[PDB]
Amino acid sequence: GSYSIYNAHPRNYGNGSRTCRKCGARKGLIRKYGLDLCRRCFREKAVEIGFQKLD
Amino acid sequence: MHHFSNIKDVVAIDFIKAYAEHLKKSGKLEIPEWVDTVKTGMCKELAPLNPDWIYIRAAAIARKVYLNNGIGVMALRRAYGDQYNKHYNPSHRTLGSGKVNRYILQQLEKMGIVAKIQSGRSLTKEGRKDMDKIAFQVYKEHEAKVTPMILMPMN
Amino acid sequence: PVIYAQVTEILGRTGSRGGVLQVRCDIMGENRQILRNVKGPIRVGDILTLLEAEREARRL
Amino acid sequence: KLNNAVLFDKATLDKCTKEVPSMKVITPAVVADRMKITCSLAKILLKDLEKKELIVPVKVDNHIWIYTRS
Amino acid sequence: ALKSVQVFGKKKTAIAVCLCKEGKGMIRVNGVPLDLINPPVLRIKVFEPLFIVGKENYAKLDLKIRVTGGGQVAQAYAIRQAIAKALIAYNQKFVDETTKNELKAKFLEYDRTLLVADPRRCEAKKFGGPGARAKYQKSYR
Amino acid sequence: TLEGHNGAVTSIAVAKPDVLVSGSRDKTLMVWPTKSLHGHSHFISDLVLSNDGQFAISSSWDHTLRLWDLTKMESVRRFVGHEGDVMSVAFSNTKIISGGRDKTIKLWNTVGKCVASVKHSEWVSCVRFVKFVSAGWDNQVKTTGFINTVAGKDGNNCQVYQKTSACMSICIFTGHVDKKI
Amino acid sequence: MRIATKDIIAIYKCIVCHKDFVCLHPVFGIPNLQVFMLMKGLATKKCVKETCNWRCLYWTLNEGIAYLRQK
Amino acid sequence: MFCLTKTKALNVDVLKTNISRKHKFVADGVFYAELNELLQRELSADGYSGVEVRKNGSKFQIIIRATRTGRRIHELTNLLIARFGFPKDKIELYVEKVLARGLCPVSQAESIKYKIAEGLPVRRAVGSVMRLIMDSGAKGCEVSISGKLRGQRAQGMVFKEGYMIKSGNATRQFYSSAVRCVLLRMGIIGIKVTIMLDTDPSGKNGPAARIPDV
Amino acid sequence: GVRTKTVKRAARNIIEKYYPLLTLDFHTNKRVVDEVAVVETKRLRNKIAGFITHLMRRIQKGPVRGISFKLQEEER
Amino acid sequence: TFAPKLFNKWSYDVTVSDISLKELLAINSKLKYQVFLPHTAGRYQIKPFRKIQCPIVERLVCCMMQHGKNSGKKLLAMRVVEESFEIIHLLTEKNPIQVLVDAIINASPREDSTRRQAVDVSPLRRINQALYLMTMGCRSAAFRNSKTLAECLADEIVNASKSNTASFAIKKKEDMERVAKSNR
Amino acid sequence: NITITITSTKVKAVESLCAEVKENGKKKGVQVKGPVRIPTKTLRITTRKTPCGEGSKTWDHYQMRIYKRVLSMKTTPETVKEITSLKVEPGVELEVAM
Amino acid sequence: GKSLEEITAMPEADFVKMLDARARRSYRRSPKLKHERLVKKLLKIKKATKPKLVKTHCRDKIILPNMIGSVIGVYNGKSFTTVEIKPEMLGHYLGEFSITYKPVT
Amino acid sequence: ATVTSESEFQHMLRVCNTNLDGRRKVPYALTGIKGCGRRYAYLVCKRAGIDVNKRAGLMTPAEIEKIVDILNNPLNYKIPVWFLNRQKDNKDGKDSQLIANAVETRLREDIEALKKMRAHRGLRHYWGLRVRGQHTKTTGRRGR
RNA sequence: UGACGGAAGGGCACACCAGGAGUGGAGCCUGCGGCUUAAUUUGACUCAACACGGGAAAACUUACCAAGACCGAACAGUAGAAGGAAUGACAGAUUAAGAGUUCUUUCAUGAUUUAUUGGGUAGUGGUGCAUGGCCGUUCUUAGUUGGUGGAGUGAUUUGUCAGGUUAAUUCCGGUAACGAACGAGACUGAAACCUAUUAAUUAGUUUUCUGCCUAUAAGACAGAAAACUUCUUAAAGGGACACAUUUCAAAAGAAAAAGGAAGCAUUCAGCAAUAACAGGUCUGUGAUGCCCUUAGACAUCUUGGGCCGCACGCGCGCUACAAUGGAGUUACUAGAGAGUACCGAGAUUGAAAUAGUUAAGGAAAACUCAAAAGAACGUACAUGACAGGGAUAAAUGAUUGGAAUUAUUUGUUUUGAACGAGGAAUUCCUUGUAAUAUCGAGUCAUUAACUCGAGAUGAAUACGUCCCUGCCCUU
Repeated sequence: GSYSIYNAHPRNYGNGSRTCRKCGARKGLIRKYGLDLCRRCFREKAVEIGFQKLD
Repeated sequence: MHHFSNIKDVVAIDFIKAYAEHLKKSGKLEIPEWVDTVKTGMCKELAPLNPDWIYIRAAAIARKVYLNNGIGVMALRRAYGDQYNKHYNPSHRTLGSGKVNRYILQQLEKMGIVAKIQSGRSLTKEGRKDMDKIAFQVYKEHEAKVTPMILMPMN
Repeated sequence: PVIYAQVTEILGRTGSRGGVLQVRCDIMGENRQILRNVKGPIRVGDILTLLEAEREARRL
Repeated sequence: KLNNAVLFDKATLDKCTKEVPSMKVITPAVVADRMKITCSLAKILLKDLEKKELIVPVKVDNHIWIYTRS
Repeated sequence: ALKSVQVFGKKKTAIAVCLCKEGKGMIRVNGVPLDLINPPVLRIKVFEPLFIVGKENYAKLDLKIRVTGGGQVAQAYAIRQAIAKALIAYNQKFVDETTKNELKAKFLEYDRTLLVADPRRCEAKKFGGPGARAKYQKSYR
Repeated sequence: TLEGHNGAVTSIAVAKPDVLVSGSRDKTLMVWPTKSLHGHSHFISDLVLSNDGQFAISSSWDHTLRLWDLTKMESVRRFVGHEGDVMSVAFSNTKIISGGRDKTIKLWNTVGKCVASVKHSEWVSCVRFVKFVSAGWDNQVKTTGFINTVAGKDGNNCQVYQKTSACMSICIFTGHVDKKI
Repeated sequence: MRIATKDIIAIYKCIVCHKDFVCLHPVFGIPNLQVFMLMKGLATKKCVKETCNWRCLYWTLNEGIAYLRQK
Repeated sequence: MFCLTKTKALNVDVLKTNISRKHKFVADGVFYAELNELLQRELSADGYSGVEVRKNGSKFQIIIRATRTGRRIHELTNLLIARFGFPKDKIELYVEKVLARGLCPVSQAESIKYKIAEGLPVRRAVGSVMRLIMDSGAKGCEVSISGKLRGQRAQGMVFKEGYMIKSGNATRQFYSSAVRCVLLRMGIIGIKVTIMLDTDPSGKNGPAARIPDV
Repeated sequence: GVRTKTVKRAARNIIEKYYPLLTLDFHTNKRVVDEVAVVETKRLRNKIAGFITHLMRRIQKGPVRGISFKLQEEER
Repeated sequence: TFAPKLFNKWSYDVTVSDISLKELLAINSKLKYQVFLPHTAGRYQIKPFRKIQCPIVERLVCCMMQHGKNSGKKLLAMRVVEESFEIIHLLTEKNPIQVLVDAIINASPREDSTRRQAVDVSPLRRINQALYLMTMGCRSAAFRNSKTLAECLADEIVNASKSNTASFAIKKKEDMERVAKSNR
Repeated sequence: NITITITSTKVKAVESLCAEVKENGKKKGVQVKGPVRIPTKTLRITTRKTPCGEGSKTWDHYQMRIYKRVLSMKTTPETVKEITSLKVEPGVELEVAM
Repeated sequence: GKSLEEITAMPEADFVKMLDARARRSYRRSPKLKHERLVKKLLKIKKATKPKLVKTHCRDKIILPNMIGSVIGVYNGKSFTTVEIKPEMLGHYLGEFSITYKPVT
Repeated sequence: ATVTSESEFQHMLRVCNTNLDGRRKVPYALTGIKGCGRRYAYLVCKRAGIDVNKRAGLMTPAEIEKIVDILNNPLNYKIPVWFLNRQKDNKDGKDSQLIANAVETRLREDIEALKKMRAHRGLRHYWGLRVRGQHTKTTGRRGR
């Protein structure tokens, strides 16, 4: 129909099948510890999560 | 000052040499058809130079059963390995050869030197007896040939 | 046929980039002070070795 | 370029068997310099002279060989 | 029964926990005798405490050293501390102090590191360079 | 004379004829040197020997008291319960009294258990028997400078501790602050 | 948007929806696009509020009672 | 109909039965940072000014520290269930009033946001806010404003009062800051408000002696 | 190894108020500073206790300029 | 009576003729210098004038660990010197340590030039350059050459010992002095 | 036998419950096997400061900390420590294991 | 090392057994409908017949004997480059005969 | 350590129409042939029974006949098929047999077969570019 | 008042000196320019652009190109409209297509909406020369200010200095200034230690029993068992402050040595002020103003290609040019990491190798997780582009993937090029540091020569000076 072919590509592997939790971006992803908060968004919410700028 | 309790009191290369020809003398370790056409894995690019490389390897593998209670083929595979530097990349460690080590382990089971635990391989009673008999012969002549450093003259 | 000269005190460090030390040495064989330049680490108790003695290093 | 000779001929061997035991320091890489033979052969020769008791080993090792006159 | 003490020596990361016990005079590292240490050139370094104050001081002591850290040279520097410390500690718990002080004085006048650990450790890495202090090359034009 | 300490010798006692037990600021007890007893993690402020001449006690700055026996030479018991430092301890030989920077006087028993806690407004620098008399830094002796000992800073013209170098103990053996007992 | 009417009443009888249109909803099992266009097309009636947080849309029923009860 | 095949479940990683210690507290933080920002976009007219996610073994109790206050609480809880896939029986919400209204920067930033968007001059809007913050107990405060206050060319002014330590680890046990942006008919103005607390969060900064008199 | 004014001022105040308590021994001076003053940092207390002993050292030979304690005043 | 020997074969009963270096050379003044191995992990590079406390046989070993792909391999350098030190004994029938100290004295230039002008060279610089010059000569000679490094090092020390100009250390020494000789 | 494991991100929080549970083991209890301190886990993350590629390449270091303590009792499984939570401070997750 | 008639008149599953590793793995995996529908139309052209060129985006099909006679175009990036199948262009990929860039000038 | 006759020692050997130095050992002289390398050369020596430490110049003509036969007949001398340098070969046959001056001939008549088919790999061979897909922007900068 | 000086005075920094390693020269991996192309998408151009956008792109990413479709056209009025607004579709043809896209044919579903206007909306579109936020930089050094007061009509000046000192307007001291605030310091994380406390499993040691084996007097190994905490782990405390001696400068302090685990602020880092750039980012953001497009779309979707294209130039790097080495065998020895509703994979087993068939335990101090440089062995290699070097191509064997061609990665055999230590120039580095070689993590369906960390072997060279490059102060 008018929509059957829409999003017919199978995106399971993932470079564009994974998105940031808030920013929705596909570049800078941090999958460590299951954060899935892409870069430039984890730094803003780092202190809320609990990570501290220690050494 | 020295004393004998197990094979940890004889040099490993000296012991393996002694235990090598003993396996060859007994003639209970058959030679496979691929003894010469194969290297010891993938990192190497030449077959072993020693014609009797099976026996020296067999003694070395058998010694690792002595020290480590439950060992596996992959533990021998990573132990008998080298570094892969065939290209412009920096080298990185690789495993040895699966077949040549496992084939010898399957052979050492034939002569009862090793056993089959539920989680690996280990020696038997007579195999422990056989090795310790040889390791004493090396130990005996070792002390006669070279004096210990504790008795080394104070110079 | 060289002569030694013990170091008495270090006058300073000169030579654009400091790499030459001015030290007023004395000679044991002639008990006379001599001002010589040395290249390298030197201390107060050192004893030098000189192939000349009439060169009064002063650098104006 | 050096073409230091690889095998043993007659005149090469006899000259080797005379002055080699007479050197104060005998190492395979210096009898290769004077006798002008490949030092893979010098190892062969130095083992033979030892078996005939003309040189004595002060340091024989898997890294280097040093001998001297008897 | 079998009076014994415990000591330990450290290098960059090597730890050598000993057990200085009354015995015939046998020293063993991880089971192997002290004359079968893998880097044979360093063997004379490990036996160095024995000859410092005479081998007889260790004649009545059986030692059982265990090394589980660092490299093969660091392990060969921890054993030196382990052997030297074991003599000093034992010659205090079961011998008078002036003997321990005399023996410990001989080591200190010869090599102070024989009984005190080296404080140096591997430095941390910092961004912008391959190592702790080095930095990547700078391109100008 | 006498040699082998690594600090200021602070307490000296000769319980009996040639057994001298001394403590210093280097966490040690030397028996005169013949033997050294360890187990304390701070200064030895006072040491008291038993009447028998083979049991020993010693105060310390690690908020604890240790009881040694001079027959096996090891701390058979450690006294726990004090809060601050310990300045002094006195032996009476079944009751033990001690006090220090806690500003509290504790009456220990020979098995290691205290029984009461008399809680001077400031530190009690010395508790000694004759009834025990306790000397604090309050210029008082209840239970113009300080009181260091009973048997201060005022001098009655220099501090009294208990020429040479500053003497920290006396028993005349007189341990010093230059390891020069 | 052309949403099957057998499922339109499912939404009409708070609601959230991932902004990702690639995948189906986990509640009704229908695509995220259909849920988006229905509620967004209904927030313009001032019936709900379209707060969005961390790529997820939250819709809260309010005026909406008049429309929903009639529907 | 479409040929779609993926399903994006609205679950949370705090309710997973099996989870590593490394993956748990990390997923605990992400949930808090997500819930905290979520209701910030709902309780703006309230000024929630903080959230706690204290649990009771098997039940999660969310606390909202609203400065100025059950229909919404019933309403919000339903939102929490749908987004995070909570079971009904272990989720609840509570509202706590804060008395230190001047000491909560997140609530005061919205006061300046309200006044600026209303139309008040920026110096009049901030100045009255600083007066409220200072006497409430804070040691000092700074309000940083940058944007298009004057004209098309951007500008930024910093209002400072009281005492404020800028460097050291003391600025992590003491500081209280929140960043807000308010849209105007020309652009966006960014409002940063920092409040320096006092000894009520027990702890004294590095340099302090205050010897008692005797 | 110079000292800031945060320690030197704090070292003078304790001296002018608790002069009798202090002595020439650093180890005792540590515990008096902990008692007669409230410093939340162990390092800072040693630094003050370090300087106090130095100032009492200069006190014995003669008086100091900025230091004015009751004993000095009573003898003046 | 602890009497260490350099490899249980060589002793330390040697005399330094040049009294200028007699104090900056660590041979037998202190028991800490006499070591069975030139491998000591001491911190000789934390304070000025502390390298004078390193055993001189060890300082030679450290300088023999250069040019990149030999970085950090003290064990290789220790092996080379031990093999070399036996060879020097064969060539001279003397103590190899006693040969080495003479080489250091005779291979160290006593005059250099800085930007010219002729300036003198400190006693600590004389020892530094001496180990820096023989090591350079041995390393270059042994490169792409059949001889082993131990034999190359041994032949360098004997030649530079007494007066020989075939040694690379001597060649660069006379050249360095000659330029400064004319720069007075 | 029973096994109580507490884990938190704050050191003071886990140390409070371990001492409190042990202090609760004196009463209605038999013995209090001290807190066996398992090694700390550190969650290092090293991101890049800049939202773009411009500027000198400067990174920032982040790290959580997970302190873990294990408590072993004998007690009775039916009664154990009853609540065995006793108002755990938020960010502390106690467990009880058979 | 066989004859042309033998290769094209023997089962396909048998022929792939004498190909190389990559070609036989691509055949070992499932028959993708983008290829099954192509060959079905490929053998249809010769049914109702230089055959009729059939444009195709499939630059992935492994060449097989059943498509030897047919004439097929291949999409490079913009145009269906014409290639006639020959016996010599066996299990090499179908897209190796459609260059996707002008080499150099 | 014995004197070797001049006649025995040959400074060069003629095997499969190539010249091999006589000084190099047997396995390191058989490498001189364009079909054999080091893994192949060592196996052949062991299969022929020749000494591996013997010099090539000390080879009798009797053994060379065995060598030239075994290289030209590897399959019947129990050499594994995966050891061969030409397997599954087209134009009939599934054996290497490539130890000759035929190493270039087989290579050169590939490209002529590849080029005639107009395959992209063949075209890249014609133009003289990197064939196996490598970035040509900065490498292969031979002056032209 | 600031800026500037080829003006002076005093200080500082691997800035340079003494040196080490180098890069530049060869081959390759990779980024930028250029040329080509339909496209080779784009930002950034001295430090402060060029292994940078965490940018290791087969598809998606993706912003570019060739085709093809599509409404992600809300709401409101009108038409039309359950007597059907419209939507979905088999097969044949058109189409790469199993997109009913379209055409002859009918078959299902039904108000969810077709056509219209008013209109929003969407955009990796433009504009960082409209903004927020973040980051970099002036700037790793020591600097900045307002309350009152003194001087000047004023901009402003004083406080913020003569001298001495310190890593530091850090301090002693002189003082029309007094009293403060920020920056330094103080502070936080790691290393250096505790046979003293607390502890004991998932860490270790010891003891006892059972069985086995060799020694000549010790013990080794396996399977169970109970105490003990030196090592291990980690909490609380402790521990140095230059205190103390000598000397130098009534100060502030400075330099040996001794003690000590530790004595350059002990070291490595984190935080790090006022003011500023019209530095980068609207291509991280449902943060966003204005403009542009907005049914034949610059939104979205599908297929194919490109981002990898080579006549050349530059930058960051990997491997090398050998015997301080390469090849074959044998013994080894860390630390920090990471793991399941399929993730990390033990053990058995097919084989020449990558790998395949079965398959324990582990949500983890518990199971997986394992070192190589270096060492030792042999009458091996002998200075020969030689076995140094492994680019290039060739025949084949497999893995991951919907799909491997322009080789994703990789195994076997063969092929055996430059490169003989590299010109002008230039980069980094002061001690467990440089250097050498390796391990883990990020990215990861598949793919490290990259970056972030971690250990292992452990050098040389001064304890300096403004000469160069630049800083900070003073007429």
